Amino acid sequence: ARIAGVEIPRNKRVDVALTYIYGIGKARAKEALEKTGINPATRVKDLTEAEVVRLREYVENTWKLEGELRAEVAANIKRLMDIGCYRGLRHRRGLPVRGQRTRTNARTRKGPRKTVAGKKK
Amino acid sequence: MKEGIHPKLVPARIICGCGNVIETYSTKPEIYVEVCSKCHPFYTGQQRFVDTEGRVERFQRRYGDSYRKGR
Amino acid sequence: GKGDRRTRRGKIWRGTYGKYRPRKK
Amino acid sequence: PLDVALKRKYYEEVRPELIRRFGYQNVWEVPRLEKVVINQGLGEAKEDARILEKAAQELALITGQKPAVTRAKKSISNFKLRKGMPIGLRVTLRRDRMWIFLEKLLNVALPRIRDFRGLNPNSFDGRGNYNLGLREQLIFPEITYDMVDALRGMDIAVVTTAETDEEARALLELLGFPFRK
Amino acid sequence: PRSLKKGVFVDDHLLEKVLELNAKGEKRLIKTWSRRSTIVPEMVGHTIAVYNGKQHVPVYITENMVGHKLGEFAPTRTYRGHGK
RNA sequence: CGCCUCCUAAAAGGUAACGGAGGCGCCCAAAGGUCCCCUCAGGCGGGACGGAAAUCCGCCGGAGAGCGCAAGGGUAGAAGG
RNA sequence: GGCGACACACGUGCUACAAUGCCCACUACAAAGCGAUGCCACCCGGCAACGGGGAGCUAAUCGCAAAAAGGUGGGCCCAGUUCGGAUUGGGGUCUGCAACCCGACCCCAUGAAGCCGGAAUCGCUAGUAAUCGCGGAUCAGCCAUGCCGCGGUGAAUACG
Ligand SMILES: [Mg+2]
Ligand SMILES: [Mg+2]
Ligand SMILES: [Mg+2]
Ligand SMILES: [Mg+2]
Ligand SMILES: [Mg+2]
Ligand SMILES: [Mg+2]
Ligand SMILES: [Mg+2]
Ligand SMILES: [Mg+2]
Ligand SMILES: [Mg+2]
Repeated sequence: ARIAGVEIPRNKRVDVALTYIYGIGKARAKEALEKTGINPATRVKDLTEAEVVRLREYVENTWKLEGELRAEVAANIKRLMDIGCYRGLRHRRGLPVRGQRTRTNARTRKGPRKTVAGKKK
Repeated sequence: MKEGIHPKLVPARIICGCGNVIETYSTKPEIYVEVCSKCHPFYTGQQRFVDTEGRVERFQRRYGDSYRKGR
Repeated sequence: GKGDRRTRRGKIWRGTYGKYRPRKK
Repeated sequence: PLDVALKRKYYEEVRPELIRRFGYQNVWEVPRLEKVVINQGLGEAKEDARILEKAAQELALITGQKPAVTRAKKSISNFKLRKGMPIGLRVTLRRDRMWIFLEKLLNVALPRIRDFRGLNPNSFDGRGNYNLGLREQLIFPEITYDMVDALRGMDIAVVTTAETDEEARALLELLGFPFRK
Repeated sequence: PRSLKKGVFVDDHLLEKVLELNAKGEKRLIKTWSRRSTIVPEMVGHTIAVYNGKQHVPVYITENMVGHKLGEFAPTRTYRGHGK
């Protein structure tokens, strides 16, 4: 039974399975199942339908999930856009926002390596 | 139609927390799906679980209680 | 790992404490 | 013949409210739907003809009617083709079958759309035919997800006997289609 | 962060120049050297000539920038590309 | 250097020049015979991956499509599919 | 304000690519140092950084302090998978007129690239190599993965 939208985790151990959902981490999956009181050591394939709909009545109402959480964060970047803040133009240029010296290695946000002329050869 | 590889399309049943659509007339009877929209849940009925907005209640009104910088 | 801010091994390499490494053994 | 709730919902609540709205004198110029069509544009199936063997029956599970393939009309070399090359398949649904497909469409198929916040309301052709297409096919309850290997959506057509789209917008709202107001 | 033990808007030099522009009219652009200051909530719809190091740049205070400080809206570094 | 098509060719036909401009020396057991059914190219909106058109709706569209290949004649009340 | 700018290139380092491994609970054992214009035992509130009270200590008598690897038990079944932690959103705690360019942390989500490194190249001959943590200097605090030291477990090989 699908729990969070359509793309959900299944097949072997609910406790670390739920972590695969964006917006659901290791701490809140431990903070949301004991309040439903479901055994973390069970395999997701063998569960009663009562708790899979009880778990589908407790995590998608308390907080935002994958689709709607991305919509706010993407708009949060757009909200920090068109104002002229240092956080806004740093995203439009596609460079890291918290310090992180860009002279040396910053390839995570910039992307792949490019090669220029490079004098004295 | 015509006899061959054609589904007979028997009356079926579908179970969810929203309810049992008694009729539903589809192939592979007594099927399990996650939800049923337009019954009671699924926003057409105005649920709004999180009422996400942070431009007024903690950014414009009731502002002196804490800091700023977004929602 | 040692750089993971959410584990026992990462807090000792950093030197900070919290939920994943409380000030109580 | 076969008792359908959506046509019962039509003939009891949707049918008389529209006569009150536009003042239809006779019982026939009221908007009426007959012949909904489903088109599955498998452009990626140009290379393979065995993939259509694993897609015609999967569209048949949600309609209860075998679909027919459509061949290429002409030739354009920017796409891999010939005069043959079965690419897409299209099936039409009518009385007592088009009604039951919509009942599973509005309530079970449609909620599976991630971040569904209404349908695009200005997608009318001007005559009264509201077209829309979907990109995922496992939204239907007949798909168990353990038998799918290829992701492919579809373009369900639409129909009415309405002259204008202003008449069809009401019938498309009274029957239960969620729009963006 | 101050972490709420102490309140926001640390500089007392520009608030003396803006806390009467609300009661008294005459909306005037004002120059400043207080980059470190926080933005002001009760003075939306105005402008401030924030100093970046050489030239006081004017910035229209809008309804969204009630959160960030003044230095983020005043770049002290310009790039314009490097493909030249 | 032989054959086909248009023009010159002067309204039957025919008509020359080292006059203008193209094709042919093939192809098809289906692209043939018969019976039955179906109607094009385009234009406009609408529609997941879809862009100037991949497949699909709904109007408009009697010929500009198509008829294996050059061109002409002809053709949907089909020789077209 | 800049010394931290970034389409690039190089040197030194750090954490990794996992199962002779990762996580969680309990349980042990060091040396060298520092600290009354400080270290903070011990409670209370907070998931936590920390805050409020508050005992002792001019200190082989008090505190930093917990050492970690190790040991016991449980989970994971080898899948870019509780390996791996970057990058980004939100919320916060301390220092300090004062943290946007330029801090350090804490929490909730991100959890990307990387599945053993082309040509080349470095270190080491006995408690060294490898691996594991602790302290000090400067310092209000700090980008310290650096540098100066201290201990824990402990190989291989050398015909020549
Ligand atoms: Mg996840
Ligand atoms: Mg060279
Ligand atoms: Mg003649
Ligand atoms: Mg003549
Ligand atoms: Mg004549
Ligand atoms: Mg279009
Ligand atoms: Mg420097
Ligand atoms: Mg003693
Ligand atoms: Mg030697």
